[PDB]
Amino acid sequence: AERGELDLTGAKQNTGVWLVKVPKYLSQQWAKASGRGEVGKLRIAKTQGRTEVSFTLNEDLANEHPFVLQSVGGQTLTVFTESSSDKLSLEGIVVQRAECRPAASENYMRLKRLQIEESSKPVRLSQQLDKVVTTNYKPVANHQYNIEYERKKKEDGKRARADKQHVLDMLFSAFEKHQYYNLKDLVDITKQPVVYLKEILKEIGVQNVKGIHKNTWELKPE
Amino acid sequence: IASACLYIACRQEGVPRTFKEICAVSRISKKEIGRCFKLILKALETSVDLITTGDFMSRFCSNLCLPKQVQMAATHIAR
DNA sequence: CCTGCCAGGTAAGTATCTCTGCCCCGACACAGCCTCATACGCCTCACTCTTTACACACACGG
DNA sequence: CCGTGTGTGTAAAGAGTGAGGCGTATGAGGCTGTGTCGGGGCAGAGGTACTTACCTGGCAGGG
Repeated sequence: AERGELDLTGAKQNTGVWLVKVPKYLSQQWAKASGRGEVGKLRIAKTQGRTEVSFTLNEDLANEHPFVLQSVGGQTLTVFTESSSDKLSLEGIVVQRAECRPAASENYMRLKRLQIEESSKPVRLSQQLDKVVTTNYKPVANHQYNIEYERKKKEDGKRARADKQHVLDMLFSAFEKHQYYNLKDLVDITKQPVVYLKEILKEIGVQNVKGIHKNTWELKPE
Repeated sequence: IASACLYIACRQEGVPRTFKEICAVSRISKKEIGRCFKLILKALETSVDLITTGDFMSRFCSNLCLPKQVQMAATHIAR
């Protein structure tokens, strides 16, 4: 008894099931009914030396499907289910294989022609324009992306030069979080002018050359 | 500078484009094109003939899809 | 306990880039005049389907 | 034969969006100036066929 264990009671019961392939219209009709409780009746006729299997579509559903059996000796097919409760189980072993084919010979192709047309409906293709488009690159005094960036820069304003003591106190607090800091990233934390930050950082901070990437600043005075 | 030079070239060739039309095809704004345009004229010691209403009728009317008769009427009315 | 020439296979050789600091800048305020251009905003107007009210009418049925 | 139970007109609210003009605000332009700061180049480390030649494996002797 485990989550990964597979139940084999169905196999031990020698349960037999049939594997049948059906066309789209038959399945589509069943999907359309949404499982009202019945979609048709399967009729099996066995003669002295032959067997006949066919399916009859429901009259209500419409508003013959002869079945051809196939040999199963070529493969061993078994059905396993994955319950929503995470309890895998083996439904059984397939004992017969069949295929469903339509009864109509030529008039069926008319349905396929519509089906192919339906399948090709969303196939987009180029369109021809009578007139050359004149709505592109319309004259404008300033681009919308540019006024927004200009407004944001104006609203934010230029970074101010704060007193040395406050910058130093904030500068060292940053060093606590990370041993090494990049000048470009350090500027954001301090929110101070690059020249002013470098001047204060130069007095105490030092540059350490790293061959892996580049030379960066050291916030340690020594 | 390239946007302003493009504006000046159109004027020199007799087919002026508006500063807005040049700005539409350029990331640079109209104000910056106009400023570079003045400096380029000073630097080159050159000038551009004043634009007239008839310098834009063919492009504006053709883009609006107006007939030749309407374009001629608009050209006469403005002049 | 080493040492080497030849056949076969292979192989040439020719012919027909990503950051990175860094000095030398634009654009901010803001002053009056001034003309025309561009943007916003706000209330008044329109209208349109969908009820909302209200006097009146009209079977309806046994 | 007079009760009552349902219909109907038609502008009147009731929202439900939608539209349009106007008036105020904004801008752009040189100008001139002054602190400043992001900025933007700026170069810079730093990471198709035939023939001939050459090399390798093998078996052979030699010492």
